Amino acid sequence: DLEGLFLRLELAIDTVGAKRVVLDTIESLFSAFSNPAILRAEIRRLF
Amino acid sequence: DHGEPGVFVTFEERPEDIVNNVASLGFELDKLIEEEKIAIEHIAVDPSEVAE
Repeated sequence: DLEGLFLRLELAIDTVGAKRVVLDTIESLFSAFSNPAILRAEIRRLF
Repeated sequence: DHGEPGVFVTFEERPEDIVNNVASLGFELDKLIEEEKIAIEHIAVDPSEVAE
């Protein structure tokens, strides 16, 4: 739920030597399983 | 000015972020924290790979 997004994002970042990033409709990915703190911690770690 | 030392307790932002925020206002918070007239402390529940 965290490592996969991190891995794909890092792969693409290294591909295009990204110095800018956009995250659109990240609201939907905030859908764990009725656990509030897990998604907050994932958000913080990603940022 | 009034010689009363103080401490800052942040629960969501980095001490570095706080100092950077007040930088542009001509406040030498970095100097104060390194001269021990003031302090900063960051407190958050779980670091990583552990339950909150």
